[PDB]
Amino acid sequence: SHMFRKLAAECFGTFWLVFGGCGSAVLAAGFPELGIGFAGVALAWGLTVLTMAFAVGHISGGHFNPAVTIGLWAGGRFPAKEVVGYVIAQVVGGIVAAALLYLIASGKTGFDAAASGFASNGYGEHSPGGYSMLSALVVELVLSAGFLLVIHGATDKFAPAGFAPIAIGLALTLIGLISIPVTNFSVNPARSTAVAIFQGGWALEQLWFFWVVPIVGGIIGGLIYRTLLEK
Amino acid sequence: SHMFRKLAAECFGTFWLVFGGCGSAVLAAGFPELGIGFAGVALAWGLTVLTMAFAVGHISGGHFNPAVTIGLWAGGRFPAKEVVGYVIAQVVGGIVAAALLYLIASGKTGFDAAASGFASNGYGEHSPGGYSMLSALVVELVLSAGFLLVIHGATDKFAPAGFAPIAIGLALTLIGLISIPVTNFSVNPARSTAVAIFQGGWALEQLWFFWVVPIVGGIIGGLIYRTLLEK
Amino acid sequence: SHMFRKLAAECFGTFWLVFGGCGSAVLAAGFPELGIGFAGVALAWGLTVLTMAFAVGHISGGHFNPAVTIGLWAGGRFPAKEVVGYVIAQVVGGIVAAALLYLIASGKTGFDAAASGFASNGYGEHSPGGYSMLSALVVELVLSAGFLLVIHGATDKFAPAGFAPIAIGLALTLIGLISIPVTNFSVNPARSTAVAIFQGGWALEQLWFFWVVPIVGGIIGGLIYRTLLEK
Amino acid sequence: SHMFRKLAAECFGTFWLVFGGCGSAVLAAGFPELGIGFAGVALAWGLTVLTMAFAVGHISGGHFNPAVTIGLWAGGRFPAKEVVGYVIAQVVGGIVAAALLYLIASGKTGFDAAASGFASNGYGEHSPGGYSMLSALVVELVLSAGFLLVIHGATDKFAPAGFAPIAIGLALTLIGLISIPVTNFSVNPARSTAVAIFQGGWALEQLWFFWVVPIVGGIIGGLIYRTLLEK
Ligand SMILES: CCCCCCCCO[C@@H]1O[C@H](CO)[C@@H](O)[C@H](O)[C@H]1O
Ligand SMILES: CCCCCCCCO[C@@H]1O[C@H](CO)[C@@H](O)[C@H](O)[C@H]1O
Ligand SMILES: CCCCCCCCO[C@@H]1O[C@H](CO)[C@@H](O)[C@H](O)[C@H]1O
Ligand SMILES: CCCCCCCCO[C@@H]1O[C@H](CO)[C@@H](O)[C@H](O)[C@H]1O
Ligand SMILES: CCCCCCCCO[C@@H]1O[C@H](CO)[C@@H](O)[C@H](O)[C@H]1O
Ligand SMILES: CCCCCCCCO[C@@H]1O[C@H](CO)[C@@H](O)[C@H](O)[C@H]1O
Ligand SMILES: CCCCCCCCO[C@@H]1O[C@H](CO)[C@@H](O)[C@H](O)[C@H]1O
Ligand SMILES: CCCCCCCCO[C@@H]1O[C@H](CO)[C@@H](O)[C@H](O)[C@H]1O
Ligand SMILES: CCCCCCCCO[C@@H]1O[C@H](CO)[C@@H](O)[C@H](O)[C@H]1O
Ligand SMILES: CCCCCCCCO[C@@H]1O[C@H](CO)[C@@H](O)[C@H](O)[C@H]1O
Ligand SMILES: CCCCCCCCO[C@@H]1O[C@H](CO)[C@@H](O)[C@H](O)[C@H]1O
Ligand SMILES: CCCCCCCCO[C@@H]1O[C@H](CO)[C@@H](O)[C@H](O)[C@H]1O
Repeated sequence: SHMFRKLAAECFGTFWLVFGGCGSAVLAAGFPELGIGFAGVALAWGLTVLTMAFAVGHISGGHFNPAVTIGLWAGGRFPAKEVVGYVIAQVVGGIVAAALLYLIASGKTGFDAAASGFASNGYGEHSPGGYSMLSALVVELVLSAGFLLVIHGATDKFAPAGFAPIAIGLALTLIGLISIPVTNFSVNPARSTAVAIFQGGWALEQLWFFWVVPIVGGIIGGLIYRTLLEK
Repeated sequence: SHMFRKLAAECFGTFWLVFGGCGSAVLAAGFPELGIGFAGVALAWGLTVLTMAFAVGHISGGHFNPAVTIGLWAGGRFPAKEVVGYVIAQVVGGIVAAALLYLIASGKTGFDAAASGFASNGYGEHSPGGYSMLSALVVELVLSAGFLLVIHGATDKFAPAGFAPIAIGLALTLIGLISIPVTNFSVNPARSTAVAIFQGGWALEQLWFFWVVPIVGGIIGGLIYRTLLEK
Repeated sequence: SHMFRKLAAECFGTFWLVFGGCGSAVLAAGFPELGIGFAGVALAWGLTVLTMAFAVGHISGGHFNPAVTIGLWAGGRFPAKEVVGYVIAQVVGGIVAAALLYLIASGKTGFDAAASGFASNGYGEHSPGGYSMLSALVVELVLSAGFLLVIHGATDKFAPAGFAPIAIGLALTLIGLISIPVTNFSVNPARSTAVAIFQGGWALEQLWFFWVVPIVGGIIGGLIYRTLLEK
Repeated sequence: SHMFRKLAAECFGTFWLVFGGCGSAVLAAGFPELGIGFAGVALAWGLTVLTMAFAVGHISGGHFNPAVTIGLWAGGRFPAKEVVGYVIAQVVGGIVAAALLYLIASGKTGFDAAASGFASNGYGEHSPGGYSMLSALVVELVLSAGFLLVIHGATDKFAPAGFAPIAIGLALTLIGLISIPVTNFSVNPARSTAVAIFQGGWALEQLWFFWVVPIVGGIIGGLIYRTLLEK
């Protein structure tokens, strides 16, 4: 099974993630009177990964996330060499979603990706609820780590075969349930990028945080499972 | 196992889809103060398919959708010959639901299938939130394609056996979470028809869109898996 | 494995159903500002059965419902002789829940099981949203039938082993999503009884409907699978 | 597989439970206009356990709860000797979450763990909706018992392998759906402690209830399965 497809799967996967989990935020979360709120976005998030982990996890591993791929290298599950391909696939996928989405969102008067934020991840004054950078750090580091704690745990050799996608996608929804008000929900650098580019302002100015923190978090989780819990 | 049953399963299946996913919209989505909103409709949608994919997927394949059957032909999974039977079963099932439903909905004064829309799919002025035909196209084409990307992926030879219905039904709920405000949620020509007939106005005038777009989308997904990702 | 336990399982199971799915309605559905609405009740409903189907389905079959047991006899899955034991277990279980619940509900001033309805199932003037008896009939008959269509389908010899409880519990939540505004959600005579006794008024006066309709519905579903779809 | 890890798994597990299920309450449940309400907290709760039962249940058994560990001893599933280690791991894990959380929550002006309650469990005047201590007892005893009824049932020798985490985590969400308005939702002494320490007032004054009741409940469930239903 040639590597062009893994990339293709990681690519489509991450697009699907950014199309659904950001679409929901942008189009449905706030819709007058019948909108899906944070709950529904958190759910949507999980489901993109549930669904695509099932659809192509059996191909690429089903990461859809730079922090996952990296954090998976840290846990000794993924090879050094293949990491850079995934992270690019992942990022490029996300961008294409952010555009098609951006274009879609544009068909309804009122739309302003700048003003509105375009589901871009922020901290401090750009925390959906005004949380400090410190809160943002703790929440993203704790939740990134746990995410990969859950990924490694669920894909453990001894862990019941197949359920992994439920275990993970749901994790993400849980993470969403928790973290939307602090970071607008991230733990996925490809995702913060995809829409940061289109918000094109502060979202681009803080974007680094949402590479650095979740990646380190992903390493911290990978090492917490690999050393402490595994073997 | 004779073909009359596959049709019977596809028939009951699609009815169950249109009864639940449209019922929820019509009866519960907007109910004063405790109603289930778009979230709950999106969920209901997914669940009809989750439940009936489990209940009879083991018989017909469990399509419940003309775009699925067609898009499945495109991925080389379904036979040319059997496609027309499914699409009819699918459509006829849906209609019977739309009526029983229509009759049910009628037992509560106020009811006006014309005025209200009867959960019919629309774009532009009939987009639940006023989206352009272009937005409607992009959203339906992207989401139809992905749907079959997920169906083919989940039913892949190498993909863990049995989980498919969770993988798909949830996908649909996700699609619902995303697309209710743009198209009132479709990717299923049988479904747009079932209630278009009873709305009997603009819903019938735009119905074509919701055959053409999701079908092409289903082909595009079928070909994206079959050529790029499968083998 | 002696029969006293099947009854014990069906008994605890149905209690758990009536404790959770009616508790949610009575205590949480309407709670000021953060309450769980119909959505959350519908979910709770499904989950009682998901959870207890897993917990003891492997013992009794996991019916928790007179209409299920009967409708299962109709599909040729359950033995004639054992049906009466289940239905009693089922009913007695539910009552004990309705009381403990009733007692629990009583600890908060304001409480009036008469005034409020106590989650009792009704039609017409006692339809949560004023639906006609006809609408109530169609909705309960369609949804009872489908429920057992899904139960028989999911527990089919050829259907993937184990997933059944997800398939069913979710069905029920879906049914809840649909039918709360028409019947306050039933398809379970034991359940309508359990709280009808405590509402002690119109709920007792209409209770028959919620034996007759869902039972016939359960037969209609049992026969629809057994004759048409099975073999 | 050395015991330091079981403890480590139970430790991380319970932290993840208290981070997610209490985070959601504290940060998202009430968020203006798009917050996740009781529904979303109930969900979050379930999901922590779903996810971590999958991630490390295959290591420690995956209790994350003193009442579970104890109640599991009562059902003859867990060894006498190992119980005290789990309960400590469990408690220590939770505390670390409550702090990191507490610190996180602090980054948003307004925050007052005293005033607000900090998701601490209470009864009577500290019942989120003013329920009597009696209601609180019945609800916690019924729901603790059932929880372990479901745990023992789901992990039964004859019960389908692997699904257990869905069966349990969902149970908990169901319990949340039901019991948030009566106790602010507990059945987990480690959890009531974790945030009682930080609320540092009445939450510490009633904390005992949320050790005594759910533990006894867990025994009552363990014995109800072991004697009546198992064998
Ligand atoms: C190719 C994927 C990574 C792109 C990241 C965008 C670069 C971040 O840098 C940003 O560049 C913008 C100019 O384009 C400016 O508007 C921002 O102020 C600047 O900070
Ligand atoms: C594979 C391409 C993605 C790499 C990650 C890009 C991280 C962007 O980092 C951004 O750089 C801006 C330019 O100065 C700074 O102004 C911002 O503070 C920072 O958010
Ligand atoms: C994936 C991108 C990683 C970025 C390099 C890590 C170094 C962190 O450097 C950070 O860069 C910010 C923006 O340039 C500055 O404003 C911060 O003050 C600084 O801490
Ligand atoms: C048999 C299933 C397909 C039926 C599609 C309905 C035909 C669409 O065409 C419609 O016919 C109606 C008259 O019945 C008119 O009200 C509409 O304006 C017209 O566009
Ligand atoms: C198997 C039967 C279903 C076939 C698909 C029917 C597509 C209906 O197409 C409809 O036709 C109307 C009649 O002119 C047009 O006015 C509408 O623009 C169009 O929505
Ligand atoms: C399943 C039904 C497919 C319809 C045939 C595809 C041709 C698309 O033709 C469309 O038909 C519409 C309604 O008649 C016209 O109003 C549009 O302008 C036209 O683009
Ligand atoms: C034992 C389980 C079935 C009990 C059903 C209750 C009987 C229904 O009958 C009811 O009896 C009540 C007197 O108790 C009256 O209040 C009602 O008006 C009457 O209709
Ligand atoms: C195993 C015991 C449960 C049997 C089902 C009880 C059905 C109750 O039936 C009730 O009877 C009342 C008494 O006249 C009538 O007034 C009500 O119309 C009717 O709802
Ligand atoms: C499980 C209980 C089944 C009841 C017997 C079925 C006969 C239906 O009989 C019904 O009884 C009602 C109440 O007594 C009457 O008010 C109705 O008019 C009548 O149709
Ligand atoms: C080590 C884990 C268990 C700690 C439980 C806290 C002790 C409960 O006791 C509490 O102690 C506090 C002083 O610290 C006081 O504020 C409370 O009024 C008192 O009741
Ligand atoms: C392993 C450590 C956890 C043990 C459980 C601690 C139970 C705390 O119990 C608390 O004690 C307080 C001190 O008097 C009392 O005032 C409170 O009424 C009571 O809630
Ligand atoms: C895990 C902690 C268990 C506590 C010991 C069980 C004895 C119950 O004792 C209780 O203690 C309360 C607080 O001290 C008193 O206020 C109550 O009146 C008393 O019933």
